[PDB]
Amino acid sequence: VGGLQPKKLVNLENLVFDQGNHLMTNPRVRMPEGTTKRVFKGYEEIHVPPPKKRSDPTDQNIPVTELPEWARIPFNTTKTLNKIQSKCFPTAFLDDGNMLVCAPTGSGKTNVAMLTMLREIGKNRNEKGEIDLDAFKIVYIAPLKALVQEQVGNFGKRLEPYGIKVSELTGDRQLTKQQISETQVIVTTPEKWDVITRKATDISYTNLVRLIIIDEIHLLHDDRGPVLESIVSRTIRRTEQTGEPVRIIGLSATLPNYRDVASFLRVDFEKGLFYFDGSYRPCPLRQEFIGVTDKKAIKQLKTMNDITYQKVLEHVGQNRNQMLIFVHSRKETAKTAKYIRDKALEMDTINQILKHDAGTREVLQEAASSVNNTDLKDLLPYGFGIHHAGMSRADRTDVEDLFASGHIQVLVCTATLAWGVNLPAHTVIIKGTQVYSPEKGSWVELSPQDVLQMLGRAGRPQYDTYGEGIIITTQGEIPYYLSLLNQQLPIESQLVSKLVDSLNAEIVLGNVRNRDEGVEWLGYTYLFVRMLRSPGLYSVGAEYEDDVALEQKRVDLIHSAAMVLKKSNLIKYDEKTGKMQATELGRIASHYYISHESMDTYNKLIHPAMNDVELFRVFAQSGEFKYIPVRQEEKLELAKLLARVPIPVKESIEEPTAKINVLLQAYISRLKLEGLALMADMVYVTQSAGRILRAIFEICLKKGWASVAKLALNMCKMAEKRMWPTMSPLRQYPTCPAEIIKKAERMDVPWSSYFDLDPPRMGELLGMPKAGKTVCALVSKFPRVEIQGNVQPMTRSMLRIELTITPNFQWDVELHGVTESFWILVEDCDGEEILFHDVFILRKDLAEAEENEHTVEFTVPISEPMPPNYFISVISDRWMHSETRMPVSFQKLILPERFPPHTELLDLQPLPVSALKAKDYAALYPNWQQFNKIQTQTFNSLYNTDNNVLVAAPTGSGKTVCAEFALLRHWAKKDAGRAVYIAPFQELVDLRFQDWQKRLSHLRGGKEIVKLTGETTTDLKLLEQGDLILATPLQWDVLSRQWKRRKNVQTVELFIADDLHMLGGQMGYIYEIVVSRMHFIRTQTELPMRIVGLSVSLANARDIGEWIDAKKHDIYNFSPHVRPVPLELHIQSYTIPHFPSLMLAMAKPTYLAITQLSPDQPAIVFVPSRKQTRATARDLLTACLADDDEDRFLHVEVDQIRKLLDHVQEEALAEALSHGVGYYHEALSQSDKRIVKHLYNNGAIQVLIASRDVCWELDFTAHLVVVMGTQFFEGKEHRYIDYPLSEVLQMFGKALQPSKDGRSRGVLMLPAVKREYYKKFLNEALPVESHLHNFLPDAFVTEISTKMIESGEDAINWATFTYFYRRLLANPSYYGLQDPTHDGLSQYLSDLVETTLKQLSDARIIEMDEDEGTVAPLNAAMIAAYYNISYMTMEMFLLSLSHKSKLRTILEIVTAATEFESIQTRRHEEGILKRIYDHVPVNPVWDSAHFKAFVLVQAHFSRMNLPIDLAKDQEVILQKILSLLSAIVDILSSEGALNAMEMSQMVVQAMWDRDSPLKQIPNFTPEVVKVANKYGINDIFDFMEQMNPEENPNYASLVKDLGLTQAQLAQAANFTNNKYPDITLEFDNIRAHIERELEEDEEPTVHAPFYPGNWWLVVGEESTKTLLAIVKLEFVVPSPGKHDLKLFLMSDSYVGVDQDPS
Amino acid sequence: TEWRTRAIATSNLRTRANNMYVAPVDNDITYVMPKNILKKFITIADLRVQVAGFLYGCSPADNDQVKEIRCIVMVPQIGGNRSVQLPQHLPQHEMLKGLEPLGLIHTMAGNELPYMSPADVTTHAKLVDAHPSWKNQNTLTVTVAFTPGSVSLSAWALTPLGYKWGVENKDPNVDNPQGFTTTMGERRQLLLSDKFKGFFLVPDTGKWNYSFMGSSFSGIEKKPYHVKLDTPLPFYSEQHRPIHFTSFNELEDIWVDRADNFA
Repeated sequence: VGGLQPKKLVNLENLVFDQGNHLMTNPRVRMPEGTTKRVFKGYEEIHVPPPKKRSDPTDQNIPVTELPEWARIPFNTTKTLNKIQSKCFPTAFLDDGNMLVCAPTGSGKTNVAMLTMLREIGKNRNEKGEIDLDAFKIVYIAPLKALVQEQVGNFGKRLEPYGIKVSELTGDRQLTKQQISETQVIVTTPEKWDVITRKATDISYTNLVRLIIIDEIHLLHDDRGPVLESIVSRTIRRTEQTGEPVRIIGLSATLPNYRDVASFLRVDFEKGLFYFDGSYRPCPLRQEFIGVTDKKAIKQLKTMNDITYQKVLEHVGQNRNQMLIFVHSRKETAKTAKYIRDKALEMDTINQILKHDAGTREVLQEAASSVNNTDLKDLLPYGFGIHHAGMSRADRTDVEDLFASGHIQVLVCTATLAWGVNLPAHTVIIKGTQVYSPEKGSWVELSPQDVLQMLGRAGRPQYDTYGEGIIITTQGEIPYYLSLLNQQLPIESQLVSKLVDSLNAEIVLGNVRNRDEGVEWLGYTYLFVRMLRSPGLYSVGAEYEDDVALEQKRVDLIHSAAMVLKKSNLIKYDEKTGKMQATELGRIASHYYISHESMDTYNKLIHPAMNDVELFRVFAQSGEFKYIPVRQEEKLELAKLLARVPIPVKESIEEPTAKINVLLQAYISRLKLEGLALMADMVYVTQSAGRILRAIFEICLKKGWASVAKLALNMCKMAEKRMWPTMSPLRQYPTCPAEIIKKAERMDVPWSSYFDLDPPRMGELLGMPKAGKTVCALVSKFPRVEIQGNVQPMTRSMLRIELTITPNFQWDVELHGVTESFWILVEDCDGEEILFHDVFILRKDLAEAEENEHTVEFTVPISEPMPPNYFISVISDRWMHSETRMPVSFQKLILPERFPPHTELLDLQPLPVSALKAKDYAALYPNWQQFNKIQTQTFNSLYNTDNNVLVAAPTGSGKTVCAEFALLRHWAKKDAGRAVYIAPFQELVDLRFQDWQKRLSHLRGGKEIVKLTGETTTDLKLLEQGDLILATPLQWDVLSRQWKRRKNVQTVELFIADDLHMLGGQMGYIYEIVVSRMHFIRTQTELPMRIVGLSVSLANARDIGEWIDAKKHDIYNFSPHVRPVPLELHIQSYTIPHFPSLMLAMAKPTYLAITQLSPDQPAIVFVPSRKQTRATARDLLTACLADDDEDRFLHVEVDQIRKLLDHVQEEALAEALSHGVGYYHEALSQSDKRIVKHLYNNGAIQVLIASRDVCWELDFTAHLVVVMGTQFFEGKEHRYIDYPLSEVLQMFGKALQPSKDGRSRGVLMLPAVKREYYKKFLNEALPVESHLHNFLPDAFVTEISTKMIESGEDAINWATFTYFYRRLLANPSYYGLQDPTHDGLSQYLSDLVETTLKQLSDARIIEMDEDEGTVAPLNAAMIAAYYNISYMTMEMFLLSLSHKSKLRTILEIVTAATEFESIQTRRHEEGILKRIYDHVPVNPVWDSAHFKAFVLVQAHFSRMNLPIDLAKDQEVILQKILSLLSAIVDILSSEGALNAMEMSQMVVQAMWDRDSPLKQIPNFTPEVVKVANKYGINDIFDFMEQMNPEENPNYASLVKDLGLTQAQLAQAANFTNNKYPDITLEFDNIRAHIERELEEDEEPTVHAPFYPGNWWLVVGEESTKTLLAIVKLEFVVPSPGKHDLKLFLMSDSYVGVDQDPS
Repeated sequence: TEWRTRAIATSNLRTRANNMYVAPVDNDITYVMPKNILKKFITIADLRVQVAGFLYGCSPADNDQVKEIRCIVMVPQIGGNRSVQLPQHLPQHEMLKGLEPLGLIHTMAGNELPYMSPADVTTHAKLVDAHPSWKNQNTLTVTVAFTPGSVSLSAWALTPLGYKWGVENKDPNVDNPQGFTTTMGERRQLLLSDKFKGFFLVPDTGKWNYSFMGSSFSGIEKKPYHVKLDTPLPFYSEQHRPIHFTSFNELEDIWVDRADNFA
C-alpha cells in the first residue's frame, strides 16, 4: 500500500471538534413509550418511565465452583457470578482475545476484568512453580484517582493469597520506577501511564505487560480521549506487528458507536464484544429532565433553587426517601442546603416534623453536630447533609454513615462523593449543569462521565424497585442529556485536538521515523475508524472516495502535523523524503506533556541573562493559560495582590499575563483569593506549573545556561513542594508540625546551622525544648552530600576530573524511597555557562553501606588563558535547599607542555616492493607493487639503521608490516640473532602468531617462531629452541625478571612492541615495566639492540621516543586522519538516564544506520555486554520484523546454511543466524566462532554484533562499524564506566572495508554529555599517561625478588627508565607533582617510594629502616613474584587464617581473592545465584564477585548445570589453580595446612570433599557409581580388578549390563589403565628418590575433560595441634624427644588415592 | 512602590554593560580590569543606590608599572543614594594570597562629577587610614557612573592633601563639606581587557546587600566576616530580601476541586 507523496495540505485547526466534550453527533433522540412532558411557569419537565427486566430470558448465573481451584479464591463474598459476567466468562477466562463490554454503572463490571487478570495468572501459574511474580505485568487504567485507589484496595486484598502486590502509579517514587518494578497488576490513570511510557525509563518492565484494562473507555469523547487513543494505538501497533501478545480489555458505558470502539480495540465481534442495555441495570431508573425556561442568569438560579426545594417536598414529604443532590462547587453545597432549609421555613414543619418522629432528631443530629469540627453544620440537625473534598475524613465518614443509617434525608455534595464511596441515595438530583473550566477559561457545560456516574448512583438496588434520577439544566441542553441517559450520545474521537502533540510523542519513542510510519500509527487510532464509517461526519473532504484505505488522507494529516512540528523545531522533518527525526526540544515537550506552541515560546524567549521576574513572565506566557481572561470583576483584587507578591510583575498591568504570574506567586506565598473563578484559575496554574517549570529547566539544561537553569530548578521545587527557596526546608517533611515551622521562619538562622549537632544544643537554637528531639531527626534525614574533587590536566586543552561524593545523612524510605536523584553541575568562573552536567542517582543500598564513597569521572574543556576557577555543584532533584557547591581553583593547576605538530606525511614515490633489493622477499605481498605509504616514509630508517624506531599510525592503516621490515632486514644478515615480539593481550599475540606462523613458515633464515604460553618450565628453553618468540607483557615479566643469568635473553637485537599505547591501559603497567627494563638491559651488555614500537597516533611521541632512545629523525607520529581508508564518522547523542532503556532505544537507529550507510556492505555492531549481544541481535531482528523484511540481512536461502543446524552449540546464535545476523562474544565456543567467521566472510550474513570484550580478538572487518553505547557496567565500584579511548579506536579499526566512495563509515552512539569528549580525541591524537604510581607495590614486590631492588635507591634509577618518570616532568599535576623543579621532583619520588614500600611494611613484608630502609625479597613476596599474585590478595591470604586451618574457610579465602573482583557482574543474575546457594552447603556480599566466586566454585563441586553466561565459572577455574598452588606454598610455614592441596585436588577433577572417586572416570553418572557400590567396585583399583577379562568373576557374569554404559565403555576403562598413573616413589637415626614408572616403553600430563588447560611437595608427622615438614630431604633437626612417622606422595591434582603410610 | 519598579529596571542593566565609556586622561602607573567581573558587577548593582566592592590585584612579571585587578570582593554593605556604608574589616581568603589591596569600586546613581567627590574622598581616605594594609601599595577609587544606555568609568587616586582632609572630615556629610576641594584627587589611566578573566569573592553567608536587612547589618559590620569563592547574587535577589518572601497567613487550603491526574 506504500504511497509516499501527499497532494493537499490541511489545517488541523479547521478540522478540530469544537464543542468537543459536549459534542452531540446524533440528530435523533429515540424515547421510551411512557415518556411524558409537563409545563410549569419557568421550567419544563420530561418524565421517562423505567424499563423492566425481572424476567431474564434464557439465562441465569454461573456457579463460582465452575472455576478451577486456583481461581475460586477472590470470589469469596459471592456464591455465584452474574449473568453480566456469565456471557463474558467463556471469553474472559478461556480466550486471549481483546474485549469490550458495555454495561450500566454498578453492574459488577470489575468482576469481568478480574477474569482477564486471573487468566493471565493462569498463563503464569503451574501445578508446581505457581505464583510466578516476575514474568508478567498487568495494567489497569482508571479515569480518576479515587477509582484507582479503591481498585488498588480491593485488588490488593482480594489478590493477597496470590502474593501479588497492587499499587497506584503516582508521584516521584514511581517516577523513580521502584514500585512499577516491584508491584504487579499496576493501577494508574491514562495520563500517568502515557507519560511513563513516553519517558521510556522503565521500558524493561513495560515489555512484561501481558494485559491492560481500560475502565470508562467512553472517556474517549472527553478531551482526555486522545490520551487513551495514544495508548491503545501504540500498544496494538506493535502487538500485531512484532508479534508480542498484549491483551486489551474495555470497560465502557452503554453508548452508541460501541462497534467502532470494538474495531478500535481489534476485538472479535462474535466473541469479544458484548452490549448490555439499561434493562441490565441493577435497579430500573425513572428519569426527570427539568429545563428552566427563564432567560436571565439570576432568575434561572432562583428558579433552580425553588425547583430543588419543591422536589425536596415531593421526595421526602410525599414519599419518604433519602435524597442525594449534586452541585458543582464546594462553597455551593452549603448555600444550596441552607437555601432548602431556610426557604422551607414557611412554617412548613413538614418533612422537618415528619423526620422528627424517632428519638434521632432528639439525639444523633444533635450528637453528631457537636462532635465534628466542620462549621456550617447548622443545618445538620435539620436532617440535612453536606459532603465535599474540603470535609475532614472524620466528618465526611460520619455523614456517610448517618446517611447510610437513614438519619440524613437530604445530602448535598460535590462530584467527590460521586467518584469516591458508594451511597445510592435512591433519588438523585443534579442542580444545574454548568461548571467552570480554568483550562478553557469559561463556563462550559458539565462532563458526561460526571453525569453518568452521578445518576448512575441511582436508587437502592436491594431496597428499592424505583430509581429516580432528576437532572436540572437549561431548556437548550435537554436534548444532550436525553441522548446521554438513553444511550443516544455517540462516543467520538477528540484526537484532532492533540494530534500534533501525540504525533510528536510517537516520533520521540522512535515508533515513527517515516511519514509512512506516521500513517501506519494513525491507522491504529479511533479517529481513523470513525473517519472510515463516517467520512462526512468528520468531514474527510469527499476527495478521498478513490482513496481505498484512506491512506492519502492520513498522509495529508500526518504531513501537516509534522509541518507545524517542524516550524516549532520540535522535530527534524524532510518534506519530500518523508523521513523524520525528533529533536531535544521535542523530547522535553513529550516527557512533560506540553503543547508545541508553548515549547516554541520557551525556545525563543529564554536567554542566558534572564533573572527571576523574566522567568516568571515567560512562564505566564505559556499556551496553556491563553484562554484565562482578566475579568473586571476581580481587577481591583489583583491590583492589591500584584503589589505584594515576592517577584515583581509590575512589567505587566491588567493583562492575562500579569494574572497568571500573580496567581502562581499567590499560591506559593499563600495569599487571599475570594473569587470562585480566581481560585479555580489559580489551581489550574498550580497543577500545570509542576511540569511547565521542569520543561524550561531541561531546556536551560540542554542549552547549557547555568544561572537560568538553577533558577528554573528552584522554581520546580517551588511549585512541587509549595514554598519559596528561602522558606524553612521543614515544609518538605509531612510528619512535621506547623508550630516549629512557623517558629523557624521567624529565626534569623541559616539552614547551615541545623546540621551536626545534638538535640539539646539545638533546642535553644530554635527556642523550643519540645522540638529539640524531633527536629534533630528531620535535619539528620535531610539529603546531605559532602564531595571531594581531584583534578588531572589530561591535556593542555581539556581537563579530566575525579569527583568523590559521600553521603552525609541518614536514610528514610518514607521521604527518600529507594533512590534519590541528583544533578552534577560544573560551571565556569563566570558561572554563566555549563561545562558539564549529568544526573547522579543514589540507591539506598550503597548509601546505607559502611563504605559509601561514590566516585564519578568526567572531563571539562579549558582555555589556555585559564580562568581563576570552575564551579562544581551537586544539587538534589526534588529536595529544595539541598545543594553542595565546591570552588575548583586553578591557581595551583599547571598545564602540560604543548604538543609539537605530527610528523607530516610526505608525498614521495610509492616505492615498489622491488626497492628492497630482492625478489624472494617480494613474496611478502605479490599482488601490489608499492607497499603502504606509511612505511614508504619510514623504510629508509626501518631496514637500514639498527637503532631504535617508533611508529605511530592509526589502527588499520596497514600497520604491522612496519615490524616486518625490521625483521626482513634483521633476518637477511649473517648470524640471525633471536628476536621477541610483544603484544598487549593474548588475543593479539596468538592472532598475529596464527598469521606469521603458517603464512611465514619459510625457514630461509628465520625458523620455528614459537608462541609463549606462560609456564616458565617450557618457555625457559623454548626460547632457545626457536629463532623467535611471541609473548605477553605478563609472561615476559615473570620470565626475564632476572636478566643477568639467562641464555638467549641478551642476543635479542630486534625487539618488537606492538600497540605500545596500551601501556596506559589497565594491566598495561606490566607492559611499561618490561619495556622499561629491556632498554636498561642492552645498556649493561653494551651490545647493539633495536626496539621498534608500534602504536596508534599519539598526542606526544617525544617522551616515548626518548623512552626507547630514538632521535627525531627516526620517530614517526602521524595525524589520526592519514588512515588509508577515510573514516566517515557519525556521532549520535542520546539523552536517557537508564542503561537498558538506552540499549533498546539505540536498536532502531542502528537498524536504520545499517540500512542507510551499508545496504549492500557488511557491518559490525559493538555492544557493551556479552549478554547485550544476544539482546541487541534480538532487538535488531524485531526491527527488521517491523519493517516487514526479517530476513533482510540474510542473502542466501536457509537451506544452504541449515546444514549448520545443531552445529551451532548456542541456540540464540542459531535462531539469530537463521535470519541473517549472528553475534560474537567471549563465552562463544571456538566451534561457533568458526561457523560465524565462515558465515560472515562468505556473505551469508550481512550484520554482526560482537561484544566489547572481543574488540581485540575479533579478526573481522566491515564497511560500517557502529558503537552502540560507550559505557559498561563495572560491578567493582557499582558504576557505569566510560569506554577507554583505546577501545573506540580499535573498534573503529574494524571498519576497513571501503565503499564505492572509497571511504569507510562508522557510527558512535553515546550519551549526550559524553559527546565532546569522544569527538575531540577522535579528531586529534590519543594521549596516554602511565598508571604505575597507582600499582607500585605490585611492580616492587616482583622487582624486590630479582635482587635489583634491594637498595631502593635503584628504584629511583629504575623509575628513570620508566615511561612514568619521563611524563612526570612534562605533566606534573596529572600524577600529583606540585613542584616542577628537580629538588621537588626528587622529593616526590622520595615520598612515593617511602610510601609504597611503607605499604609493603604494614602488610607482611620487610620493614626495617636503619642503615637504609633497604629490603631483600621476603618469602611471600618471592612466591608472589613467580606466580604474580596481587599483594592485595596476598595480604588477604595472611590475615584470614586461624589457629586451625578449618579447611572450608579456605575456599572462602580463595573466593576473597582480588583477582576475582574484575569479573563481569550483570545485575539481574542475583536470583539464580542465590538459588545455587540453596543447593550447596555453607557473611558474603551478594553483589560481590567474592560471593559469586564462592557459589560458582560450589557449582563446580557438584558439576551443576549452569547458564551460558556463567562461563565466568570457567574464568575462576583458569587462574585459581596456579593461584592456589601458591596458596599451599604460602601455607608451608607455621602449622596445619596443605588442605588446599586436597582443595586443588577437588577443583581439578570437579569433585566434592570426599565423594566416590568414580566421578573422575568418563561418564559414570552418580547412578552408575551406585551400580559400582552394590558390586565390589569401590575405588578404581578394584574397578580395574573388577573390569579386567579373567577377573571380576568374568564381569561377575555380567556387570557391564548392570552398568548403564555399554558401548564406548572402553573410554572409561582406558582412563583406568592408561591415564591414571601408578606409584613408583619409594620410602635415619634417633637424632642427628627412585623414579615414577609402570608398564614399560612409555613416553601424558593429566586427564582433564573437566578442567580447561608436579612431583615435589611432600609432608610428614603430626602431634596434638600438628605441624609440618615439606632425592630425599636434608631435614636437619634439633629436637627434645624421639619419634618416627609418615611421608606423603605427589598428586598435585587427582581424586582420592592419597597414601599416608608411616 | 519604590523598589518594585527598580527591580524590573535592573533587567536592562546588561545592555548598559555592553556599551561602556572610559574617561581618558591627560597626565604627566596603569590599571587594567577584566570585563567579565565588571559586566557582572554592573548587572548586580541597583539603578538608584550605590553598590561597592573591594579591589585586589597584582603586577604582571613582564610589566611592573601595570597592575591587573584580579578580584572584586563583595562585603556586607548598606547602599546609599550618594554614599555607601562599608564595614571596618577586610576579607580574608586563600584566593587573595599573592594579591594586594587596590581600593574599591562603586556605582553612582546621579551623573558623575569630573572630580573626586567629597564622599569618595572621605571613604577612600578613612579606609586608607583605618587599614594598615591599605596604605603602602597605591590604591584608587573606581566609580561606575550610570548614563541611560551607557556606562562611564573613572579612576581617582587619593592626593596627600585629600587624604589629610578626608580622614579629618570628622563630619559635614554633604555635597560641599567644609574644607573640600576639587583638587583632592587625581585621575588614573584605566584600561579594559578581554585577555584574562578576573574572579569574585562574596561573604560565606552569600548575603552582601543588607539594605532590606539593615537591622542585621549592625551585628556584623564591626566583626570579621568569612569570604568564599563564588558568584555574586543580584541586588534584588531573594536572599537579599527574605522578608518579602515570608509567607502570610491567608487560607492555606483550596476550596476549588480539580484533579491533576498526572500524580
